[PDB]
Amino acid sequence: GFNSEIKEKYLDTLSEGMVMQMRPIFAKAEITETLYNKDIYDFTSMQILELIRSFDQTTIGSVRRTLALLSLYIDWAISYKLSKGLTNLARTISEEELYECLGDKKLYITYSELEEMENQLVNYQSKAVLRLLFEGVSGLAHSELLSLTKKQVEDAMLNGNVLTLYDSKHGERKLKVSSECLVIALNAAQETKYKLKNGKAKGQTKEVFLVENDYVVKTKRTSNKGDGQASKFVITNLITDISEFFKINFLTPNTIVRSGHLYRAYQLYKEKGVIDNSVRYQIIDDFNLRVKSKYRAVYSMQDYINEEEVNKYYAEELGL
Repeated sequence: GFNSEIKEKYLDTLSEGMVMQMRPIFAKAEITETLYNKDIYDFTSMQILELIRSFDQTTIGSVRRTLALLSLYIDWAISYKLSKGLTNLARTISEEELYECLGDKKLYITYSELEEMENQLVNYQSKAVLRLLFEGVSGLAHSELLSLTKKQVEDAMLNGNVLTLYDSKHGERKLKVSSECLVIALNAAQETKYKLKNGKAKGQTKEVFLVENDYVVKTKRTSNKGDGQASKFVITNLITDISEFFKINFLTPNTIVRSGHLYRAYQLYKEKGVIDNSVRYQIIDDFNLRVKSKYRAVYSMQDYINEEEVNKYYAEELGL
């Protein structure tokens, strides 16, 4: 592409599979290279992030793989003193910064993405809102999530992981969830402090107090609301703080819930080869969704529960 001779020299050293991986990267990089009028090996770290973002990739995994290949090319270029500077600025990049490169095609998250994010989050309030929304504990006005108590979590733990949720408008509803979900919620329901900027605060105050109660989602004491149930704005703010840590713009209660549905669809698509209305029926049943007419909802789901989307996000898991 840009710097044809050098590129092809490096491609000669590769193993064809690697060459098939690199040809598209160099192709899509040509234009950023010609704009900056330099090769990738002289790019700065932020310029490398801008490049990878310009690839518009939908998973943190594909982003990690892309960065790795670029780092290999850069090591190569350093060894031959082609690079102006002699350090691999692609190696100085941190785990959160990669989420900047996730492009804007992305709307939904994969289960592996969820676990990685959770791992990077110091507060159990954050982990909990993410996980519980993923597994379907959202209600109308998030009533099922905001009324959730430690006792409900414990009972579920002693009940084959079946939560009895309370939506204020529609009433009671049962939901089987994972043990990870329940342990995370158990910790969240006992958390007394919340670390600002995901534990990377610069100023004098690093944490703030939460209210004293038995609810999983807890208001902050300063907010002047009661020591009882939290409002929907607490969930909005928790997700905002997460999005700011990872510098991403697609997270919404809706998209998280639907990511859960999509992951279930991926599993069933592996098991049974194709997604159809039986798969969608099964999803309605597993997440025990409130529907007036089953069939109306089955076809209403086709917009996001389909093969195009499952493949789009779960390709590598599919081995495609």
